[PDB]
Amino acid sequence: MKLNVDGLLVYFPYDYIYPEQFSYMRELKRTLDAKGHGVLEMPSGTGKTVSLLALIMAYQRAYPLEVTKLIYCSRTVPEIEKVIEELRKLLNFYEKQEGEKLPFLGLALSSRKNLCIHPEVTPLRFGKDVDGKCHSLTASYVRAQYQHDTSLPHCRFYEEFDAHGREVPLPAGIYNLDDLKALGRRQGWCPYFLARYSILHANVVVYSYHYLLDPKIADLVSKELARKAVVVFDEAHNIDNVCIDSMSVNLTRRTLDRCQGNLETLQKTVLRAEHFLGFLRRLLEYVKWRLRVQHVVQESPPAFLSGLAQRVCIQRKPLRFCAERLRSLLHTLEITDLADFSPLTLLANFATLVSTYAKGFTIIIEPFDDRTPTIANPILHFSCMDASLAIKPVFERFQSVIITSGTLSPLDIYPKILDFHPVTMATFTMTLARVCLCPMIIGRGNDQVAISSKFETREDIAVIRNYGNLLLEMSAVVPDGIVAFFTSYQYMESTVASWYEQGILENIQRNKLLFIETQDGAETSVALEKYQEACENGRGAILLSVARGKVSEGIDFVHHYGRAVIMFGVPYVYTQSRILKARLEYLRDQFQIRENDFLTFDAMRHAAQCVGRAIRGKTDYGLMVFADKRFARGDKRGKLPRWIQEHLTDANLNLTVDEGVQVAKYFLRQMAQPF
Amino acid sequence: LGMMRHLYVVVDGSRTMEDQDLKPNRLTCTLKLLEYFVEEYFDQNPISQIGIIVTKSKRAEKLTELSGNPRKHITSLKKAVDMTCHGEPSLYNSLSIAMQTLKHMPGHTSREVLIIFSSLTTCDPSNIYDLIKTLKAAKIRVSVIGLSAEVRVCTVLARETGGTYHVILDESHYKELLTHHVSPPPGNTEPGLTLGGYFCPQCRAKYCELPVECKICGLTLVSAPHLARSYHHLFPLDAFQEIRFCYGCQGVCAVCQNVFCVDCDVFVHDSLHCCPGCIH
DNA sequence: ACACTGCGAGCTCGAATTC
DNA sequence: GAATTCGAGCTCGCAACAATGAGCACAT
Ligand code: SF4
Ligand SMILES: [Zn+2]
Ligand SMILES: [Zn+2]
Ligand SMILES: [Zn+2]
Repeated sequence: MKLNVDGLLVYFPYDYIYPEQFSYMRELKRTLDAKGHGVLEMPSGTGKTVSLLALIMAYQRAYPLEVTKLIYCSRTVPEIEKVIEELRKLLNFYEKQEGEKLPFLGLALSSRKNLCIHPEVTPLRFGKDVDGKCHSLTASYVRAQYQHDTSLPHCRFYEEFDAHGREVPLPAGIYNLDDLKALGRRQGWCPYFLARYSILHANVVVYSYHYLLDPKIADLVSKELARKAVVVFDEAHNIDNVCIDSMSVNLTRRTLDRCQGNLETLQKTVLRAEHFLGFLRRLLEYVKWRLRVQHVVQESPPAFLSGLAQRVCIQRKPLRFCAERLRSLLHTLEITDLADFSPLTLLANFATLVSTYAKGFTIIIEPFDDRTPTIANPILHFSCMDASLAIKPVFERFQSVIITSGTLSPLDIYPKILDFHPVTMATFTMTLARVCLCPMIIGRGNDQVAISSKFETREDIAVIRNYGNLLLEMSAVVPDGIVAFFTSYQYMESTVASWYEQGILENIQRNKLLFIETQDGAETSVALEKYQEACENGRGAILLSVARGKVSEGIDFVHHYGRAVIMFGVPYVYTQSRILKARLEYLRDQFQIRENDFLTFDAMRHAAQCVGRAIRGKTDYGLMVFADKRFARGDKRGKLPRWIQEHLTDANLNLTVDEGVQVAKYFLRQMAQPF
Repeated sequence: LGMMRHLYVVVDGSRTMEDQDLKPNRLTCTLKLLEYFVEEYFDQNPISQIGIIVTKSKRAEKLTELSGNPRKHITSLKKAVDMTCHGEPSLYNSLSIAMQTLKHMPGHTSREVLIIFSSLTTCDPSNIYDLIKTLKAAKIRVSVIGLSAEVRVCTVLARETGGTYHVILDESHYKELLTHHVSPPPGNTEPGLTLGGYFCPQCRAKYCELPVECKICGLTLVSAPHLARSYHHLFPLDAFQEIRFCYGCQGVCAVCQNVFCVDCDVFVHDSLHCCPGCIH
């Protein structure tokens, strides 16, 4: 298939293209020739991945000097392995069309807990332990006595890698994570350091967000890699929350007393430099004194640095190198493990963050805890407000960066929060042989009672019954699977228990089994495998969960798993937390984003991500109800994206509960018939 | 052409059989088109059988044993119009009753099960996915006609054993789907014919005017004019060539050289099925 | 140093028959 | 020729708007 975009010869690996997907490549080419960024939106996960990789890999053949490297940032390791497998399918298609070989290599990067061959270090569970057991076996003082080549502890894979894994590069053959371990096994090299060394000479590179967005990581793996590259931020609808949590540290009493133990055990080792220990013993006193208060909550982001020099007389000039010297002091002390000193690095990272970054930050000390007047557990947050202090290296270093997802809800908020100017900012919509989605906003109840999940309309039984009368009357007309996202855990627990005291939960269990997703991982994955088995046989199940949970972001509901997706209210965050009430102050002065218009934008991107997790494919059909009256208004249903808004008519806009079933029953009858 | 068929018809008796979007009872619209289905089945199939099983409250009960009576099925469906229809049905129990007595038919037939299913949930005390490995071993061809939705286990049951699976648009679509099952898909039995009005030739067991088997000696008693209508497909008659006085109506076959007309050439080949000159 | 989305008011037409 | 009855559409004023929860991937 020699498909023709406006200047290229794109080798597509399929036979049928969709008419929206060909226009995706025209707008994607419009970014790269303009040497600028771009905010695109296209719903699916596959098909979008194979069309983006078809153009850019064909773009670097016609213009091999304008772009050279493609950096593909995905969310986590399952999608890292998925993108690489869609890349060799395009590469093998190039192997048939030309019959040749190529100087084309593509890698995938992850943590040391994924690329690991040595047996005594691989079965460690937590991620922060496998770095330490590595560091006891490969540090520059551990290899210092290996110049004699004795029987001291060493890693045989690292010491073999630097002797032979430099003169020859990786030839070809797009590598997964498992393929890199297989290459490292049969050759005898490290899989982790071969991937990091060969990342500078590659053509497609697929790692996570945190190798490029985290500022204390991207200067170690991606500083000198390419000045003319293309970055793709796949599935980056919550790209601002990654940018805030990367530059925000959280300190509590449980961490600070562990730093006293680290400062204790450093004092026993120097007697076996010393001014740095009295530096940290001074700083640990002041942060404990500020947490010692029981008063109102207060904020002071550069005024912390004045009071740190009043009682303690520490200026801000040595505080900038606080985390630097602690990385050097543990080197000259030659400490074995480094996971034990994790609180003292977290205090030293807090010290080097309040000294430099103070324009749009805050420090919130909260002695009065959540909902209780006296519980002795204070905590100070160093919370970042401005989400554009983490992409400002990324928006400047590279040539073009393309932020793509399926649910970028308004396309103009993302260039306003993140300080940049795109050149396209385009949206798209899938084309279908049917209408494979029937959204509806089930508003008022069966007796003209509002259904809303407000804060004052939660404890009245006229709404809890209308939620129970809805899930009952949709579990008799939907086949094989219903996912019912609630807004919280304390609301899901206080409604199923209030359906059991009434006579509503006994009538849902007659139709479908109900499985509950809980916070712990063992009971959730057990209740998720019995769900996917109860939809395969004829029983039919209901997985009722929360909206900002693990199942709503990880699990992909393919056809006949979750034919209906029931949103039991608009999934807001806690709108009265002191962290969020300070971030909206920064979002109101800077960028003039109204404080009500940001909570809806944040909620309509989680209510459209988990609803959009019900259609992945051409033959997948899926119901998606929105069981809240507040979804009907203009500033909320105008935010959900243009591929689930073009089918939401005005008849399906304030449907009652009983009328919402005869749109559910008529849609599922029409979809069950062949093309 | 077609072969013998031993077709069970499984009828749902769930709580959802009192639903609208049909004739005002969902069960009585099923039983109305089924009584039409039994009559049309025995006319395009002379020596076949029909069993009818129902499911109600996690249990299956055989309403009618597997016998080729074209009357005993219709008078039992007219009896079960006022069924109470409480509880959810089962699909493991119904395909176990329709397998413990469909495994023992001879191998030169086409054993089939037609499940008319209105409910969505099959609450059953065992696993279904070993029956479909067992039904595929016993060469049973299970086809489902569903109502109002598409269950996943009803597509696995249909496409692995070899049947079809369809969902109703309306009552006109429901009558069209049942008429696709009356046609047969493309050994020597021992019947006894029924001279003397309707008697029995093997043990003189007189009973009513039926093609049913003998209740005493176990011999099938068919009517020989019924089997005679299904001839003329084997050694059928050929067409004619054409280029006043006729031979059939008296006012061209290449076998006996007998001139016909246009009104006779349309009548011999379509309705008479035999050349009137060839019989001489 | 308050105030979003809905909704009946005038205003002016139309079709067809009236006064 | 100048009223009616009941319908339609477009401007525009009127009054009063809202926002509640919980955890493992990535650097020496
Ligand atoms: S140096 Fe290589 S073998 Fe040793 S822990 Fe790290 S990745 Fe594993
Ligand atoms: Zn007899
Ligand atoms: Zn004639
Ligand atoms: Zn003849």
